[PDB]
Amino acid sequence: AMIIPDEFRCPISLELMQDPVIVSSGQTYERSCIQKWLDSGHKTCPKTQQPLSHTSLTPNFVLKSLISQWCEANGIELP
Amino acid sequence: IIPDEFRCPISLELMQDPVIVSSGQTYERSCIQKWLDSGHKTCPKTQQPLSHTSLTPNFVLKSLISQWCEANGIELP
Amino acid sequence: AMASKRILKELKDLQKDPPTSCSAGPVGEDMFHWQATIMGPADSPYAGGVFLVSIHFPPDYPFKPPKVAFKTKVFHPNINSNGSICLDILKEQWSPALTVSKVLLSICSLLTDPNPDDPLVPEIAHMYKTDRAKYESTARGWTQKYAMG
Amino acid sequence: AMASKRILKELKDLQKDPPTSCSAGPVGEDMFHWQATIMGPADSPYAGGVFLVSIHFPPDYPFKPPKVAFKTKVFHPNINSNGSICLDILKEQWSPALTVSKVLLSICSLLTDPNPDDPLVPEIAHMYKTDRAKYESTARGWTQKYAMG
Repeated sequence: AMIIPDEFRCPISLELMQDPVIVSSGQTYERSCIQKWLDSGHKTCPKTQQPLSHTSLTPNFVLKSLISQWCEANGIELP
Repeated sequence: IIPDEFRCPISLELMQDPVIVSSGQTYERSCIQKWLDSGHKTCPKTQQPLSHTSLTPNFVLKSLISQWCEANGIELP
Repeated sequence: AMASKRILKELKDLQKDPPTSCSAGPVGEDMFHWQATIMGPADSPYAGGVFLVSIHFPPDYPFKPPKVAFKTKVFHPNINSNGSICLDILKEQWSPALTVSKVLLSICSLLTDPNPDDPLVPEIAHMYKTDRAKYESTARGWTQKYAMG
Repeated sequence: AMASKRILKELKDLQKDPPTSCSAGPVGEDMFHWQATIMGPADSPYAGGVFLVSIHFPPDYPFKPPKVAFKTKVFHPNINSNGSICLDILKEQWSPALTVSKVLLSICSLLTDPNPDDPLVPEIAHMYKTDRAKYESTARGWTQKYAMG
């Protein structure tokens, strides 16, 4: 409960994700954080440093669900 | 008991190469590909049209599966 | 092969959480062949009826839809004498992700609320539109003959 | 404000699994300034060396790379006498997903395998490509002069 699985944390914010989205490279970030990076004119994946083969941010629903089950089952709220 | 998130809506087995469609739903790569190849352009689980027919790997779920398998002494998918 | 595990896993899950008014299982040991039994919905002129349904699995299942046929006779606008069912799930709105359970639930939904505008039996469809009370009555009597006994 | 949160949480991560040959942490309670210690790698001509390093975080961290410099004098073809480190991660190939930990690790990979192809002190790169034994020796002497102790 007190150790958040690394997979639920945003590579950019280092924070537990509320709205996980996935970019064409297959990595997942919080929506706001990856947006700020793209809006600054970088069209590359922060984690793989490979250039992003598109910009659509599709939601990672299965991940959002798993984060909710982990949150409910340990007592954490998801601000 | 396999967590239901780790299973493919089409194959119903534990996923080996989980990929995501534009709807935001995750599937085993070979199955979802087969359906798109068949010519259908809809997400099978939500039955809505897909904006684009592109398969992006879901590496986070891949990791969470590989870990659960090592945790529960199961063969990696 | 792929179809074989999928059916096997679909049967296990179906017998864990069975559908609301329904029972299904393999025909003996050919688990590519299934029998389902559906109870007549209560809102329906089919209440108190037991309807038997046949289930055969195509080769490319779950990518081709399954073959679903009544064995019990029913007065219905969308089920003919050969037991064929006019259901969109079964023809065109099929998905690799739907299940036998879903199809059975949709069949119960049809039995409650027939879809006369896509008829398979036009006389029955016509009766439903123009003389509903005769439709309801004739269905009670067919249910009594072939389902309740 | 987001930058401060991301720094404090990156600090906690380093404390749990600190980087390999390196120790780092804040200067007092000013949280946007860090000093860090690197042990000279074994294979390198900096072995047995202790090198100090300042880390200064931008206001828009992590979206803007941190400022990182040697405060200990070194004989390296990609480090200059004012401490400036020429490494791509700190300038052009920075990413919002890199951490101080990953930077320190790169500085270690640098001391061990330097890049002659892009110098910041061409003299030392000239020596590294002309007379490596002149370099290793000059390095070990600078190490003992300024870094051992």
